[PDB]
Amino acid sequence: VIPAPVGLLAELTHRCRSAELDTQTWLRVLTEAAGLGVLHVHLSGGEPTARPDIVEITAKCAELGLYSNLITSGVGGALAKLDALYDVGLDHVQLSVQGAQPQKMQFAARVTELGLPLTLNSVIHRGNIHEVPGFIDLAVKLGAKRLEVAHTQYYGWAYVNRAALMPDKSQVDESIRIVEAARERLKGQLVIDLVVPDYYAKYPKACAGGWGRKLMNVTPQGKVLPCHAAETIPGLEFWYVTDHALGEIWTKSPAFAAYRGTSWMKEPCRSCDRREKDWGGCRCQALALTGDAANTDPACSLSPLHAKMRDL
Ligand code: SF4
Ligand code: FES
Repeated sequence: VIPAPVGLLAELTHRCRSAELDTQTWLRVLTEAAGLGVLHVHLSGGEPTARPDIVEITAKCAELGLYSNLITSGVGGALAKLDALYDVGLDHVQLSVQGAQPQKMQFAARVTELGLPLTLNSVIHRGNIHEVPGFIDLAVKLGAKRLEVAHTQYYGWAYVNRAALMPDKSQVDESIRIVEAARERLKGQLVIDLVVPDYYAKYPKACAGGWGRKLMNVTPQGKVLPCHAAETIPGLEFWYVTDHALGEIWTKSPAFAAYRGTSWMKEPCRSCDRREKDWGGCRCQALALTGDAANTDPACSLSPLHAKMRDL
């Protein structure tokens, strides 16, 4: 009844202090993740290249057949370690291009020069959503294979830093025409991935496929979260990889079990057809916008607080 995980977000550090895990503990987590069935491993955190053992960690992903994605800013010593990371079998690179930046270009040019698939990532909001054409030209200029533009904080999970920062319905309708025209314009050259607030949807989307249903986030100290923003929710018992095997955390840790399945649900989700399709929406949005994480996501039209959130 409990599904196998597919992705793993490894926050290796918060650097750009001394409480970070040892190399051997990360190598164990990667091994246990492959044993559970994880496919993708996102090497990130603050700056994953700041780790001295970043090459050995990347090599273990290749040794275990895990698809490694280096989520990095591309600044500082990131370019120095790129050649070694390529040699050990780094599968993919994701450069957050939010726009000093000259050295991001040198890192990006070297990634494509080695033949690695590059993905520019950028966070868009009401202020900088007019910059989407500039991001499209940059991705083509650098020769990236993919371009991500998302109003959410972390791609995959549906959570925002603030509500007033979100873009207009007019801006979303505008950013569809820009992205769709550029998709046809660059069918084979670039892949464009847009994530924006759905102002026409009556029902919400499953956040990361559902709580405790796909992804794991592992903090630098070894704390395992069902999502990046899960520490927002109070009363959750997170387990550490230093005290349990990853499989026991995925299946038995109270933080993962808390909002997994449908037994936790309040109305209207508890008596709803779509309860096992979107899983009540996003827990963190519910908490951040209603005060209780077990509430229905206000993004849903059946939420009683949808009338207030829509006016905001
Ligand atoms: S009510 Fe709960 S389950 Fe039914 S749609 Fe709205 S969110 Fe998804
Ligand atoms: S971000 Fe949607 S569940 Fe935590």
